[PDB]
Amino acid sequence: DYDIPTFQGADTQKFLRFAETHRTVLNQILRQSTTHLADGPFAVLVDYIRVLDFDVKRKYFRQELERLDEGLRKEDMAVHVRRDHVFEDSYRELHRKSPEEMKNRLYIVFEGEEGQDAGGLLREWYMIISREMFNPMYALFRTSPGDRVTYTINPSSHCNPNHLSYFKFVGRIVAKAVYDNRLLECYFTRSFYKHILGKSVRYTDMESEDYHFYQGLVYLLENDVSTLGYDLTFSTEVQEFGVCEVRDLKPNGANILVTEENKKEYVHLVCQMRMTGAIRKQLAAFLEGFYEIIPKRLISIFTEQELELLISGLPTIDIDDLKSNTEYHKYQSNSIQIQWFWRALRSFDQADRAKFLQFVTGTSKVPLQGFAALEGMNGIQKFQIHRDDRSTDRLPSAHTCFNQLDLPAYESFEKLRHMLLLAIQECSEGFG
Amino acid sequence: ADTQKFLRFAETHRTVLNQILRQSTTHLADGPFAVLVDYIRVLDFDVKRKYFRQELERLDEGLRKEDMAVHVRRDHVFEDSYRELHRKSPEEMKNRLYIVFEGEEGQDAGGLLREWYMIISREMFNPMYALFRTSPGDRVTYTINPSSHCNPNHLSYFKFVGRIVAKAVYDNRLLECYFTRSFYKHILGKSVRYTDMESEDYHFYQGLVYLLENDVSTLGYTFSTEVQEFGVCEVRDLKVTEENKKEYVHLVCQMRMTGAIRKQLAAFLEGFYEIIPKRLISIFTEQELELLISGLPTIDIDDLKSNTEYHKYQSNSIQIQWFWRALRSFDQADRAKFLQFVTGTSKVPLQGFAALEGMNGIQKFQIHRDDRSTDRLPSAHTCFNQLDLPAYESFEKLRHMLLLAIQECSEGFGLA
Repeated sequence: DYDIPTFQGADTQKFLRFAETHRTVLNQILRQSTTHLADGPFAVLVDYIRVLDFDVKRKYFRQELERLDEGLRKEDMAVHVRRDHVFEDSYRELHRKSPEEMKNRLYIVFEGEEGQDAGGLLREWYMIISREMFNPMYALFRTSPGDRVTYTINPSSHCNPNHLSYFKFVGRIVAKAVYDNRLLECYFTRSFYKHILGKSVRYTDMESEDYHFYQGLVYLLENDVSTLGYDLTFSTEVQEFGVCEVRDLKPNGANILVTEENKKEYVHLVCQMRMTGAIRKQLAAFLEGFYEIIPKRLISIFTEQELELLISGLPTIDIDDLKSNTEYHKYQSNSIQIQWFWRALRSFDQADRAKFLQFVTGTSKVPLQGFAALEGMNGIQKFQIHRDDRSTDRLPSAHTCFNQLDLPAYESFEKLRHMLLLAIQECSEGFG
Repeated sequence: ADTQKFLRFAETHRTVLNQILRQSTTHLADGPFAVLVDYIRVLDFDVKRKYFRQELERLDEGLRKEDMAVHVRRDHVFEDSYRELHRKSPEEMKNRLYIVFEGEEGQDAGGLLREWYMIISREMFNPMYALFRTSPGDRVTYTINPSSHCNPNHLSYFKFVGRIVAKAVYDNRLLECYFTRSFYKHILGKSVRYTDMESEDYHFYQGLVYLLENDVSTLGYTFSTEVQEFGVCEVRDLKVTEENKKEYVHLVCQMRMTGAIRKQLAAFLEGFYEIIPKRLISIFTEQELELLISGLPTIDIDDLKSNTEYHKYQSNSIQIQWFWRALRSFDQADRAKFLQFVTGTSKVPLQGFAALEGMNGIQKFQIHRDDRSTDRLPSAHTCFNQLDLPAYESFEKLRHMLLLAIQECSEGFGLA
């Protein structure tokens, strides 16, 4: 099933056997049933699957998912909706269904409309739902201030009296689309995909959600705590459901003072709280609906960048269009680092190109009107590359709210490609 | 070339998988990689060694092991140990030995047991017992002495020594027993290749290389060879065309190697396999079995580099810089496999690499340039401690090729 990449005389037959054993081993591990495995031993197997290419992991994902369908008697299931009320009608029709029922084959029927191809109607239906779930009138999701086209949970969702039930429904629909192997135009924030994967956010995630709070954190990290006229404690204010409250980051955080040894830890904890604190119940509802269909441990083989690609698909990126609409600061278009950069980017496969777009823009969503219409925090903001004048042993940094790449003056092409390629991959949970 | 991309993938796959299996606190069958037990032959040495010792403990778990005394004389350890242990049962041999030297001070039993194993391993090879003899080519490696029949009770002794080697493995205690590569193949039930003769009968090997490379009409000369078993000479039938040569060379080499010692081996293997199941030991290669019994050596590469000779190559040749870079990048097991590949053993000479011994006396490690096409592996000739190294185009290619050459077993590039 799974495929691997690709001497004279007696050595050729020796190599082909060597080559076949390696493939046999890989395939046997990936074909092996994992349903006897607990979460601990399964996570160990994930440390191996995680290193494989995206398409291999997607293929393993779909294999294991179908294995979870054993013991099910799948039926065709009708979803009756009105073209004017698709979202609320679909909620009524599906939100009380069981998880097992949701694995049935949906066929949509619009009230009193001419019978069309069921397959296309399902595609049409998904398209409408993915759009309406982000409609402000339901107050479930809101755009991030930084990246504009990405969404996360609206903390003021309690205006809608049924929101918790609706968040569970929306989580169910996202999982159902993945299950049905149908793409959605739902583009969430990087941090939101982390929530699904059960990963903590970094302070860098704050930049596109709450810009000024992010800056305060960077200042705290880069300077001594004594340079502040105020003291800090392991506690922060959170406004859940319109009710403000001071929650402790760690067990006695209100009496614990923020020292230099505590800074990195403080920043880590406070960001987690601010990001998920005002939305913890809406999020828990969403994840309940999601994990009902797609187990958490199973989706955890993907990285936050890849999960988006799983849900929304792999895009085709017109690099010429991007290059035509790139601005340069300190660098010029003909600077050696820039020529290397474009050569490196073109040398990336489809997945890594997408991961790069995610890395600098905050999403894999390509603007319909081309990269001349790339949106940022302050309006239309073209992709821009700045020279990083610090030492050349750091990775390229990004600031997605400006669609900005900070590129050090690397000494060689081999170094630039290697460093850039590392930067676009998943980051660690390290506090620094 | 697409082949090098595959080798690059394969090493990544090797490194990742094995590293996970090393951190594992589970048995391999109980864990998530349980499917691999059927492909245990392909994993790294230490991983197979962990599996080996775990499986060994699991199969005897139903046994109630007690402490067992062995009474010997410090001056007569070998023959006394034969008396105390050679008629004992396999289950008795799986008990915990504690040694008592006749009329000597009671010491730490763990330390005293390590001293008893080191002394018996040195005495197995004493010519006075006429059980083993050194190979002419590699000098420091041993195999069965065909003239073992001088003592008529020898088959009983071959079984005893086989038992002691296995017992040492069972007890997880290392021995200073260094056999020939061919001998380890015998333990694993593997056939020898014509290349193996080079260190056993140099002149015969030359005849075989000539026969293989040239036409049969260039000789002037049947599936039979002379064997001197038990001092009694005989021409034994193996089963001579150009089409049959492949077959002829294979059979005759088997015969010259195993013909005069076939019963002595069967006795040794009987003794060995009583303690250690054959299927379990067969997960190792001929190279690896030695490392299991004798341990992984630590190699001072600086000492080796200081005593390396170069022919056609110079010390500053780019392939030589790559070579040392490749060797340094190898883990302990692969470094050992390299030492085995070019010298014929993993035993580091006590007097340093400046005293490396060869067929015709003292011979330092030497690297020659192989001027033939660069699509072949590095070749070795262990009786000269010689590495034949092609002028490889890149470091990545040289390293990949060297790694394949030192891991090669008689079943190909790693066991099939």
